[PDB]
Amino acid sequence: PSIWDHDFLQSLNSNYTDETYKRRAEELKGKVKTAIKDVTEPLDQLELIDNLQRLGLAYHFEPEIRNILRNIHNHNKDYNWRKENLYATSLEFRLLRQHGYPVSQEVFSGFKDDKVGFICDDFKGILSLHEASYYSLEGESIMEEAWQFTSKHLKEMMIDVFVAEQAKRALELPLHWKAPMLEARWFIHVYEKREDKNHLLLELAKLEFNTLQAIYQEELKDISGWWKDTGLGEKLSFARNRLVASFLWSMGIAFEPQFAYCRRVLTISIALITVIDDIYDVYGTLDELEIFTDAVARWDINYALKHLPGYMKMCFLALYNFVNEFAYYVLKQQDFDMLLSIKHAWLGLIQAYLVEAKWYHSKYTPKLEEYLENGLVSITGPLIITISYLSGTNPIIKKELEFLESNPDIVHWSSKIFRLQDDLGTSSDEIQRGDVPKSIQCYMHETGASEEVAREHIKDMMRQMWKKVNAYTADKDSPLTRTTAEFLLNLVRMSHFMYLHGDGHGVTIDVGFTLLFQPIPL
Repeated sequence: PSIWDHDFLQSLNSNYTDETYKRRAEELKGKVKTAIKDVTEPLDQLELIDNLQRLGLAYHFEPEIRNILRNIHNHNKDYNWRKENLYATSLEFRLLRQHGYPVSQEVFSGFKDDKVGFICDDFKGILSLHEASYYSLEGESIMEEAWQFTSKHLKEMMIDVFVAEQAKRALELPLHWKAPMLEARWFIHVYEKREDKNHLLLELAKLEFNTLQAIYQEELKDISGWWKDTGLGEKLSFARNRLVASFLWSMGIAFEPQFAYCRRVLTISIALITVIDDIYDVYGTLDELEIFTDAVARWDINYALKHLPGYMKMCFLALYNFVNEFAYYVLKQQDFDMLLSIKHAWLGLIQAYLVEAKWYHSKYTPKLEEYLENGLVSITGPLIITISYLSGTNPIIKKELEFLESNPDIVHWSSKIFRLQDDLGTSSDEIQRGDVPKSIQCYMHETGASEEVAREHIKDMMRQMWKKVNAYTADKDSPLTRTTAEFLLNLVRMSHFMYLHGDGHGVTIDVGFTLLFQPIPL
């Protein structure tokens, strides 16, 4: 139900678009850079980075964070550096692994007895180790045991008020699995409640948060009118207005001001997907679905208007012109012709939709692995990273695009996580209604596990697949740059985030409204 509709978006007029605030922000960045210089103790430097990242400010102080981490990496092999502080050792491990520096799981072996496992009673060190454990790689048995020990400890905390909340939040979403800006409002309030806070950092955080909101509202005004012009919400009564919801995804994929064009193409692509998804899952017959798939494969407006059912013509032509204008924009901007690539990615999505439609017609229930092979495409993972790269990169690198098109492993496993996480949003009523089988039902069918156990096993699979993704991310030799890989991971992070605050089983909050439309006072 679209409350935040076109007229609502056009009517907004945030004060923080103004030039005055933009001047105070520059003044504050300067003073913060100076205060950073006076932080010399390593643990204080690590906590500074952690604070910058969770306030949403880190993209403003990138060289300063790079410096701190480079210098801590130089020194962390010194003789008496390992200070046997579980919190400090875990914080350093997280941050260094987050930014691609090698650190061994062996930095934790001192906190662990071979017989009785991990020994620690300090909640602060347990919480930090728990966050660090999500940077594990495949086969790091210390990191796996660390997760087993910390998650067990944190579950028992909820059988002091801030301690319980921290444990609850880390159990439902570790820092590695959340994009920076999504936690920004919560952490800003934690931060200002601190005695030792830096007052200029906090004020910069509130100001940049409100500025970001204003920037997004302007984009939404423009995206909104474009969506109204296509009138899809009018010809098809099922084509609902999911514009704000789509923009929320696009902002989780790429929040920074410079990615405005990326957010625009992502938002419109996702809105079109929800319309197409409806046609393939619900309203179209198989023969119609077969014609639409072919029309996309041919990429031929004349054929499409000749052969498509009436109710599909506008949906097709809206996609067709949107993608062709997308290709035009990139041709004009940087002389790069990516039409074959983008239309290939859309075809792949649509072909995967068809497969699912044929399974449903035959009432076939595939085994999980066969479901996921197709479901990693149909969840739009491969399409979304291709869109994000083509719309978010100047200059587009041919070898990098070619790597994305070769179906690389980082995209394979990220999209599987995405698909599993989305499928966990299914409710028990539909699990027991039983018409269309997804991850949970395929797993139940294949193992005889109950729904409750199936969900738990599927959640564990996600944690294990993130171990592979962590390897591909630290691989300095892939064609994908770090910033390209962040688009992909932010997509996965956004599915983890929306499982908690979305439509389905993981949930009056409306975090979307809170992220986009509700400033932080002062």
